[PDB]
Amino acid sequence: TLPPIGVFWDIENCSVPSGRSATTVVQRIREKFFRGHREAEFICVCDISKENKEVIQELNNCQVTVAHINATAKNAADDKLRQSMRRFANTHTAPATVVLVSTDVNFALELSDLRHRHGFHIILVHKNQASEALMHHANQLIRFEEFISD
Repeated sequence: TLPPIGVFWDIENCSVPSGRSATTVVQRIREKFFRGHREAEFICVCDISKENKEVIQELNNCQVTVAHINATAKNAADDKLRQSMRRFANTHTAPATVVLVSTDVNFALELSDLRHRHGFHIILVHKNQASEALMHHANQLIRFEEFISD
């Protein structure tokens, strides 16, 4: 009965600032986007050694996936996010919604393919200074600052 929603969070590009709660970030993502959907993916891709340990602890407690990538590796974070989004597109059929929390222009193709080749609704959560090529593919654009302030 419910369409799937997937969240793909590029933590190194949209990081939780010192002092702020990741639990409240997740809670606000769900409150703002998950109405009338079922969660089918929630993945947060980062090098966990570079992130605040309490942030990682809170994500673990939120029961979402913290996919660790050694940052010495290349485009390996971008690859993990692309892989997870392609897997979502191969698993689900429209109607479906994807929330990408990133600023990185290297996801433009993905956003386009998921929107047009799969018919998915695209939500881009981005910090200021986001790639306009990336922004053009989203159905709705939201500033990441809404999730990390009061």
